[PDB]
Amino acid sequence: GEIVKTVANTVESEIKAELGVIPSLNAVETGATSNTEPEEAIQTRTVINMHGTAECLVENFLGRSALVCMRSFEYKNHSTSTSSIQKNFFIWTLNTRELVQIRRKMELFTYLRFDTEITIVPTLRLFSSSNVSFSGLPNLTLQAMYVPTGARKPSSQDSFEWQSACNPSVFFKINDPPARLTIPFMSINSAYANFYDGFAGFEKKATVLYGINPANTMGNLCLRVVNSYQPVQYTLTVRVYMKPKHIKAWAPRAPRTMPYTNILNNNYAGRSAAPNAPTAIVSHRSTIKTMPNDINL
Amino acid sequence: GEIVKTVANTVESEIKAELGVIPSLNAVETGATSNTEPEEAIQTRTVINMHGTAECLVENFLGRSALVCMRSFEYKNHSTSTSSIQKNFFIWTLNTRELVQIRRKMELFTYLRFDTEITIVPTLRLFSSSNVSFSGLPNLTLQAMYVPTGARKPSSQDSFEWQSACNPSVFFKINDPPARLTIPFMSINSAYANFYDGFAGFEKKATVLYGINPANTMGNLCLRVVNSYQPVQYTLTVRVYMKPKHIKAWAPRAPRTMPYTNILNNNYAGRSAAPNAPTAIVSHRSTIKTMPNDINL
Amino acid sequence: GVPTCLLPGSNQFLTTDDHSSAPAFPDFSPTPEMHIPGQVHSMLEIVQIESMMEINNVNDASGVERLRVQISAQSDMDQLLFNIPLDIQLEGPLRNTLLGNISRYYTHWSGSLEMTFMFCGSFMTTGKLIICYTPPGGSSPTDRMQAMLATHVVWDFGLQSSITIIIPWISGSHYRMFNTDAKAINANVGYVTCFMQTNLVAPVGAADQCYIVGMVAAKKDFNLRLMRDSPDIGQSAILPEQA
Amino acid sequence: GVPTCLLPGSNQFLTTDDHSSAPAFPDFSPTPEMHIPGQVHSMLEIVQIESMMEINNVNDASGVERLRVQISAQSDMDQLLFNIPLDIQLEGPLRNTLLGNISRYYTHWSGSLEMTFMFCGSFMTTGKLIICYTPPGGSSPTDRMQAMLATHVVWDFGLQSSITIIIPWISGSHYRMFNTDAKAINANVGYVTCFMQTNLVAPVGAADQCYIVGMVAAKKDFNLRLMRDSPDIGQSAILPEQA
Amino acid sequence: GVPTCLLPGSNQFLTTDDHSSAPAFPDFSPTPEMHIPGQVHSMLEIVQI
Amino acid sequence: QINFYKDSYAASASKQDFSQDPSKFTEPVAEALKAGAPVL
Amino acid sequence: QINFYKDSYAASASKQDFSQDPSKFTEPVAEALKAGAPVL
Amino acid sequence: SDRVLQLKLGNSSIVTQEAANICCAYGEWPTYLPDNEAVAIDKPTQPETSTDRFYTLKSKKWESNSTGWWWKLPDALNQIGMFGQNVQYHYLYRSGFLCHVQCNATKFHQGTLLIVAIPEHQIGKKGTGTSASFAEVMKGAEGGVFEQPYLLDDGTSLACALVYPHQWINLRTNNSATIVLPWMNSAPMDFALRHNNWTLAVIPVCPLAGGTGNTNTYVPITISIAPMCAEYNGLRNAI
Amino acid sequence: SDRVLQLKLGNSSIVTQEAANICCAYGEWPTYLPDNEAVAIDKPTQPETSTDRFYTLKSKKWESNSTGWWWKLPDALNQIGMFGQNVQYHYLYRSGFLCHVQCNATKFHQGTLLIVAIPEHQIGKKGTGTSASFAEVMKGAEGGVFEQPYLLDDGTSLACALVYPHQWINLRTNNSATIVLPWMNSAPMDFALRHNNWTLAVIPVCPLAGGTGNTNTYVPITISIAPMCAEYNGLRNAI
Ligand SMILES: Cc1cc(CCCCCCCOc2ccc(C3=NCCO3)cc2)on1
Ligand SMILES: Cc1cc(CCCCCCCOc2ccc(C3=NCCO3)cc2)on1
Repeated sequence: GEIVKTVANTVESEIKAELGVIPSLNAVETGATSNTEPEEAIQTRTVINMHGTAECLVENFLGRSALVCMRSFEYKNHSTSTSSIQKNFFIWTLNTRELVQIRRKMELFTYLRFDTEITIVPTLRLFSSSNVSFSGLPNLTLQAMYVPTGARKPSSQDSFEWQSACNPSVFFKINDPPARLTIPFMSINSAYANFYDGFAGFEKKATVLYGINPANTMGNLCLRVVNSYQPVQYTLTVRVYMKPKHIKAWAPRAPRTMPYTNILNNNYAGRSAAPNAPTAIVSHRSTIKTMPNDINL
Repeated sequence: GEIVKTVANTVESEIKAELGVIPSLNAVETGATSNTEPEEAIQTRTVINMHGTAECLVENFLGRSALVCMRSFEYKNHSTSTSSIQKNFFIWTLNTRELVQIRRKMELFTYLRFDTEITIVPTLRLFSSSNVSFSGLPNLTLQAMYVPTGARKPSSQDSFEWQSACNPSVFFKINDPPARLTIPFMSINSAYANFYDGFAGFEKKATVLYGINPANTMGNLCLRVVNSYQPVQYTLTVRVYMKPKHIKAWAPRAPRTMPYTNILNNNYAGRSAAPNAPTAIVSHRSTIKTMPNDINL
Repeated sequence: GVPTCLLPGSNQFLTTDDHSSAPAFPDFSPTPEMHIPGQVHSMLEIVQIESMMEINNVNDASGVERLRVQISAQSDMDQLLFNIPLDIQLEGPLRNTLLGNISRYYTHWSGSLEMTFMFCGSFMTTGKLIICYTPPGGSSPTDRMQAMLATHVVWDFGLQSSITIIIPWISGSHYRMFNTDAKAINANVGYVTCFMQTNLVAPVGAADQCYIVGMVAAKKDFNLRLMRDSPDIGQSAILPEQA
Repeated sequence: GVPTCLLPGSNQFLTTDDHSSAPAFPDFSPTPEMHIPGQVHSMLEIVQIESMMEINNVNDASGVERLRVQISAQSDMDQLLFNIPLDIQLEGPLRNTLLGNISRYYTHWSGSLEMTFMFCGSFMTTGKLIICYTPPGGSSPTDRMQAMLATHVVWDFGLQSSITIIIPWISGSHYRMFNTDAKAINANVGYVTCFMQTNLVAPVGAADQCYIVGMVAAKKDFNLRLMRDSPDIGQSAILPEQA
Repeated sequence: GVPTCLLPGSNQFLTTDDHSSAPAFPDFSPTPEMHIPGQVHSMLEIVQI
Repeated sequence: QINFYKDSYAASASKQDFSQDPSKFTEPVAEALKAGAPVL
Repeated sequence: QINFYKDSYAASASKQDFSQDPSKFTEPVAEALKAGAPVL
Repeated sequence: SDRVLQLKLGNSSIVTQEAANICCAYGEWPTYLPDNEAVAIDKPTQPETSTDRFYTLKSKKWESNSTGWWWKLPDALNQIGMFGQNVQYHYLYRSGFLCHVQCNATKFHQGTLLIVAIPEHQIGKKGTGTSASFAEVMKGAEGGVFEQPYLLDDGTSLACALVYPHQWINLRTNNSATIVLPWMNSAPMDFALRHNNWTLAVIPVCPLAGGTGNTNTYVPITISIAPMCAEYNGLRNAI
Repeated sequence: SDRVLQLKLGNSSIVTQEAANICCAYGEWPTYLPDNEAVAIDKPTQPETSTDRFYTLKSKKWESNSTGWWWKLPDALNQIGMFGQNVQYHYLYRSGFLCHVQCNATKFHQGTLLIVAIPEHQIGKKGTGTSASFAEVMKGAEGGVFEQPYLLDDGTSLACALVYPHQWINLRTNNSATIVLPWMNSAPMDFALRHNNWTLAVIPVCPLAGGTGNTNTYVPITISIAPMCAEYNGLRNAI
C-alpha cells in the first residue's frame, strides 16, 4: 500500500537487447496481471504527470446523490359509504434496488459500509378532472417517518402510529427546501452485502426465497400528508435520493451486463438482440478482420 | 457507580471443579438479582466489545420529540343573531397523558425532572361545503400563549386577554417553520411525579378525585388565529410536540400493559382477548410443552 | 451581511434533532435538586433486574397461574417438563418482562441473557432437573438424549432454592433483530427446555405437586439499538376525561 | 442578529454537494469494523486487472466463442489474423471489460493501456505472430508491409504462453473523450492488428486449429475524469417485485 | 456562502426573547441620567413594605 | 452543549454521562453477597 | 470535514485517502514474480 | 453474617431465625432531613424512641385462594401511638419505614409470598372510569385486598414488579421478610392524611398447600412497620 | 522456487509438477478469529488435523461442449468427514479454503480452463422471475452445471470474471491450479446449511481438442478442497 496522489511518471529508456530478460512475456496462468512496464516494453521518454486521482476514489465514485425511491399517490377524499380510511400515505419497504443505475453502482462491490445522507423532494400536481381550475399549489405539510423492523405500520392518514414518540420522523413543506437527514451505518453485520448466496431463514420450504439477506431487513419508510384531505383532488410525487458517505468497499464484483427484472433477485431475461443479448453482450461486426469504424480516405 | 462507555468484556476460562463454590446457585429470596457471570457458569473465550451504550441512556431514551397535543378547530364566522363571540381558538388544560406512547414512556419512571422543548406544527384545510373552490391556503398568523394557573382564560378570538403583557406568547405563520421554544423545569417540587397516591385537596368529599397531584396544575395553552374570520370556512389542526432535555429519572416503574381509558386516572378496561387481556397479558399457546414457532424440517 | 446559502434540510422539523431553543421564561429559577433514591442513568440498568415471565401461557390459566409452572412427581423418566421460546418480539413468555418490555422499544439487541428458576415446593421435597439452552438451526429437542448435547445446567434442590442458566451470545452477526419473522436467522435466538433429571420426590406429608417460578434478565454485556415505538400499547382516539 | 444575505444558490439541492446533515439516529453506535479481504480504495485499482474482451464479436459466435479467436495454420504468408478497434465508448471488443465498464462511467481518459494475448494450443504447436498498434490518422493496415511501421511486438510461442503489448499514450491533448463520434480526433485512439509472422505449425497428432484469448487492462499512468451515468444499463419503469 | 439551515423556531415572534435589534435613530444621544430618589431594582423591595 | 441563549436550561441535550450503578436495583442488600459463595 | 453536529457520522465526505494497493488484485501470488524475469 | 437477624429499635426488638437478608430500598438508609434540603423554617420535632419503633398490624390468614394484601404508608400507622399522634398534631412529616413480614409454616408446607414495596402506588380500578374513592384508598392499618394481583391493581404487570424493592418468603427457606424504605417524595415533606408514599403489598405467587395432613392449615401473615428518622413540622390542633 | 509444488495439510499431501504458482485470494492467508473481532463468547472448537485436510470431490469429464461446473463452499464439504460432522453439530463456523484443481492431458491436447473463486455468488436464473430453489442452489459435493458460463449464471460477464481470485489450467504448461481463500463474510461466523461464502467455478474457455488420434479422450477434472483454520461455535445436536 502506497500513497498515489498522481499517476505514475515515465522514465527515459535506451536500446535493450539482453539475454534472459523478457519483460513482454508473461504467465497469466498464475492469475497475476501482466507487469510489463511501458518504459522497457517500448522506446519511451521522460514524462512527468500532474494528473490527480481524487475523482477515481470510491469516496467520489459512490458519494454522489442518486435517486433510490419515487412514489406517487393521490391526496384526496378516499372515504366511501363505510371506509373510515383516508389512505393519503405510502410505505416503501426500504431497499436500494428499484433504480438500475444506483443498483449497478451498489453491485460493483461485494461489501459496502457507509453512512447515507437522505434527501426527500416532494412535488404536487392537480388531477385533471372534468371541472378543475388551477391557480396555485397549497403548501402542504408532509411527515416522513422511519419505521424499523417489527414496529407498527400506520394504516391510514389519521392513524395514531404517527406520534413518532420513538420513531424518527421529519416534517417538511412543499415550498421549503427538500428534507435532508443522515442514516448511520445500521447493519447488524460489519458491512452491507449486495449479494447473499444463501437463505435468510432456517426453513427448507419454498417460501424462503434464495438470495434474501437476513441483514437487509432495513425497515420501512412511511410518508404521509399531515394536512387533512382537500375539497379537490391532488397528486403528490415524492423522490428519495441516497448519498453514501464514509465509504469502504470490499471484493469488487463483475459489472452487471443484463437489465434487471425485479428487486427480489438478480434474475435476467436478456434483450432481444445484441448488444447485451443472452448470447451476445457486444453487438456484432462484419468479421474479425473488418473494422466497423474505418477511416477511409 | 462506575463509568460504562462500552458493555463488559469476556475473559477466557478453564475447567472449574471446586468444592464450596456454587456460582450458578442463587438465593433470589434475598431480593438480589442473580450475579452468576457467564465466564464461570459456562466455558467461555476472550471477547472484547466495542459496543457503545450511549443510545441506552435515559438522555436518549426520553430526549426525543413526541406528540403530546392535537387540537382541530373551525376558523370561520361563529357570530349569530346575538353571539358577539368568534371562538376561533382553543384551550388545552396543559397535560402529558393524551397520547399513549409518550404517556407510557413518562410512566416508565416514578419521578422525572427535565426542561422541555415545545414545537408547534399547524396545518390548514378548507371545509368541504356545497360550493367551495380551493386554489391556495392563506398564510395566517397564530398566537400561542401560555396561561399559568390562576390567570385569566381568553373567552373569544377578539378577547383582550391576548395582550400577553406578562403571559409568554409566540406568534408564527402557517408557512413559517414550526414554532419552537423551551419551558424550564417548572414544578413546585424537585421533580415531576407521574403517579400520585393521594389527593390534591384537604377535603374529604367525593369531588376531590384520587390520583390528582397538587403539583400537576401545569396551567393552560391558549392558541388563537390572530387574523380575523375569513369569508369562507377553514379548519386548523395544531400539533404540539414535547421533547425532554436535561433529564433525571428516579424509581423506575412497572411498564404499563393495559390500554389507557382516560387522562384523569390510570383505570383500565382490558382488551377482549389475549394479548393484554385482564386475565391474559400474553397470548395463549397450545401447551407449556408445545413450541408455537417450531422450525420443522 | 454574512454570505449565506440555505442547504437542503432547512425549515425542517426533525424529531431527533439536538439544538438549543429560545427560553420561554427568561431568568427563571428552577427548584433546586433534592436527592431522591433510585436514580436511573441508563436503560441498561433496568434490563439487568430479575423479572418473572409467563411460562404457563396457555388457555387454561387465569392470572397468577401463568407466572408459575406445574412440576410433577413422575411415573416415568427422561420426560420433558416445559419449553421456553426466546422470541421477545413475538407473543411469548419473555415479552412481559423488564428485559422484554424495555428491549421491545429497540430494534437490535446483543449480549448474553440469564434465567433464574426458583423452586417453590416443601422443604422435604427433593428433585433434580436439567435446563438446556439449544442454539437455533433445528427443531426443539423432545428427548433428553438430544437436549443434553446443547448448553445445559443440572439443578439439584437444596438450601439454595434457585438456579441460574446463562444463555450465551452465540450469533454470527454482532446484533439480532426483533423481527416479526421469529423464524428467520437474524431473529431466532434458540430454545429453552426443562427435563426431569432423576425425579421429583416428596414425602406423604408434603404436597406432591410443586411449582417453579421462572425469571429472566440481561447481563453486563447487553446492548440495544434503533429504538422504536413499541407495539405494546395502542391508541384509536385522543384520550378524553371520560370513559 | 448576525447580518445575513441569501446568495444565489440558496434553497437548492445539488446532487454533488458536500455538507454535513442532521443525524436521524442520535448517539447511534455502529457495528465495529471487521477486517475483510479485498478492500478497494480507488476505481483505478480495478481497471489495472486483466479482463478478457470479445474479439470474435461476429454474428456467428454464441457465448464463449466470442472470448476466443480462431488461429489457423496458413497456406499463405503475411496474412492478417484479426483487428481490434479501440473505441471504448462505442460497441466494440473493449466495452465489456473491467477497464471498459469502469471507464465508461467517466467522460475523459488518459494513459497507456496494455493487451495480453494467451495462446491456447497444444504444447507441440509452434508459431510466430506480430501484434501492431497503429496511431490514428489513416486507414487500418491490411498488409504487414504497412503494419510493421507502427508500434509492434513479435510474439514467439514457447514456455511463456502469453505476450503483452503496450499501447502508449500518443495524443496531442492531455485527455481523450468517450465520444459517440469514434471517428473524431478527440475520441479515436488507434488500431490494433495481428499478422502471422512466419506460420502456425502443429504436428499431425496435435489439433491443427488453435485459439488466442485476448485481455486488456490499464497501466499505472491511467486517469479518468467527468464521471457520468453509463449507457450500459437502462430502465423503463420502476422495478417491481414481480416479472 | 456560509452553510446554513433554518431550525424550527425561525421567523417566529416570541414576546419573551432577548435579542439586539436595529436602532431606528442612529447615533442618537440620550439625556444624561440624573439622580432621582427612590430607585427600584427588584420587585422584592416593594413586597417588603 | 452550545447554548446560544442566556438561560442555561435553553441549551441542547446535556453532555453524555455513562455512570452506571445497577447494584441499587440488582443487589439492594445490606450485607453484600460475595460472588461464587453460598449466599444463603 | 467540518461536522457541525454531535455525531461523527453526520460529518461531510471523509478526508481524502490516496493509499493504493493494486497488488492484492493484480499480483495475488504467494511467490512474488520479479519484473523482467521468466515468471514460469 | 448468617440467616439470623435482630432488629432492635426503641423498646421494640424483633428476632428472626429463618431470614434471608435485609433489603434496603435502592441501596439507601433513611436519614434525617439536612439543612440544604430543608424547606420549613421552624424546628421539626424528632421523638426518637416514642415513634421510631415497631408497630404490629392486625394479621391476615393465608388462604389457598388468597389474592394478596396491601398497606399504604403512613396511613397504616396514622392511627397508632406517638407516630399517629404526631401526625395528627402536625401538618408536615418525614420518615422512612422498616417493614417486617412474618409467615410461619411447617417444613411440609409449600408456598411463596412476594413482598413488594411500590412507591407512589396509584391504584387503578378496573371496568370503570370513576377514580377510586377515599374509603377504598385510605384503609388504615386494617389494610386492603387485591382485586387483580396479576395487574397490581394498576394496569401494570405483577411479572415486572421486581423493579420495586422486594422480598420473597419461600416456606422452604424463609419465614420472615425485611425491607428498609427511605423517604419517597419529590418534596422534603408532605401531608399524611392526603398522600401515601409507599405501598407494601404481599402477593401469594404460589398458593399455600400441604399433603394429606396439612391441608386447611390456619397460617397467619403478620406485618410490623417501624418508622425511622421521623420529623414533624407545623404544630397545630388535632384533625 | 519452481513449477513444482507440495501442499501438505494434516494427513493429506498433494504433489503437483506442472503447476504455475499459489494464488492467495486478495493477498491474504486464512487465520483464526482474533479476540477483538470475536462475537460468540463460548470457546470455539479447533480440530486441526481432523478437519484441516484435503477432501477430494467426485470428478467430472471434460467434454468438447462442456459449459462448466461450480461447487459452493462449505456446502461441498458439509457432508464429508470431521468438517461435515462439526458443521452438523455446531451452529456457527469459520474457515478458509484451499482449492486444488487437477486436469491431466497429453502434450498433443489443447484446452484452457478458468478456475475462478467468486465470493457471495448469487445465482440468477434466466427467463424467469422465480428465484432459484433450494434443490438447485444447495447441491453438495456433487456440484452444479453452468447454464450460461458466458454470463456466470449471474447476469454478469465471464469476460469481467478476473476481479475474483483465479487460476488458468492451460494444457501447454499447466495441469493443476491452486487458490487460497480466506474468510468471506460481513460477519465473523455464519450458518453453513443456509449460506455459502465461496463458489469455485471451472469454466472451459477453450474446448478440449486433439488431432486425428486424440479426439474423444476421456479427461477428468478433479477438485480437492482443504478447510483451513476451522472454528465451530454453538454445540448442539445434529440437524
Ligand atoms: C446493500 C445495501 C445497502 C443498504 C443501505 C440502505 C439505507 C439507505 C436506504 C435509503 C434510506 O431511506 C430512508 C429515508 C428516510 C429516512 C428517515 N428517518 C427518519 C425520517 O425519515 C430513513 C431512511 O442496504 N442494503
Ligand atoms: C409528569 C409531568 C410532566 C410534566 C411536564 C409538562 C410540561 C410539558 C407539557 C407541554 C408544554 O406545553 C406548552 C406549549 C407551549 C407553551 C408556550 N409558552 C409560551 C408560548 O407557548 C408552553 C407549554 O407535567 N407532569
